[PDB]
Amino acid sequence: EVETFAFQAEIAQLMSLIINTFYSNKEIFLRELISNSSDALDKIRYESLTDPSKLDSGKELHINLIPNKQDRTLTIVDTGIGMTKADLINNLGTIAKSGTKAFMEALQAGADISMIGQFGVGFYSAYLVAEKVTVITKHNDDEQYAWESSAGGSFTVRTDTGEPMGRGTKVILHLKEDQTEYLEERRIKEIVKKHSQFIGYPITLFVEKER
Ligand SMILES: CCc1c(O)cc(O)c(C(=O)c2ccc(OCCN3CCOCC3)c(OC)c2)c1CC(=O)N(CCOC)CCOC
Repeated sequence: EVETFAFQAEIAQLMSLIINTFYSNKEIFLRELISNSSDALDKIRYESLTDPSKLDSGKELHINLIPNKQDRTLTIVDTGIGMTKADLINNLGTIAKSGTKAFMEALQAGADISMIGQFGVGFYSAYLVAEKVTVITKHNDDEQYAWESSAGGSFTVRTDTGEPMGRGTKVILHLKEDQTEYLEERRIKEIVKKHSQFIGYPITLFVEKER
């Protein structure tokens, strides 16, 4: 019931670089995940133009940011197009991406890690701040799946039994011990304002009552 997959070698190499390189500007992970959510929302909106029943799984197009200081998790959920199981396996770890090698070669030539999203691999910037990432996703054409990886060269995929999501993708960042600033309301607001000011979907930052 839990399938384990190896990352393609260049993706494993990229994840190691992101994990081991000294780089203080870690807040760009949030811009990259919000960007991915925006792209997925653009896609379901586009498909709904010619087939409105594709919104039968939910008409609201939005992005929610949910910090949990108890679990030490930051969750990003969107109601975009979501991913099939094949989407997860093909595009979240087993296949090359010409952008993966291009990015590592650009880094070799002096580029900055913050350029990662130009190479189509911005998701992996999550590993700047997370020791483990869980991705829960639901596409209209498939069931709900959970992808998960703590790097180390492998990821798992399983059918997900948790709260049904309707449609979309939820990224759960299990934060590293020294990266808990990204659970603070003021810090998240600062990052969204700086980097995601023009995203064309409502971004709601959930709050927590103190301890
Ligand atoms: C976990 C990262 C993430 C996220 O944080 C929030 C999200 O909502 C989703 C999505 O569900 C999503 C679904 C479809 C998308 O676009 C389909 C068409 N395009 C055409 C060009 O070529 C690619 C597909 C898409 O665009 C960003 C995102 C994802 C997944 C994701 O970003 N992926 C890109 C690769 O990451 C390394 C995986 C996409 O597999 C389909």
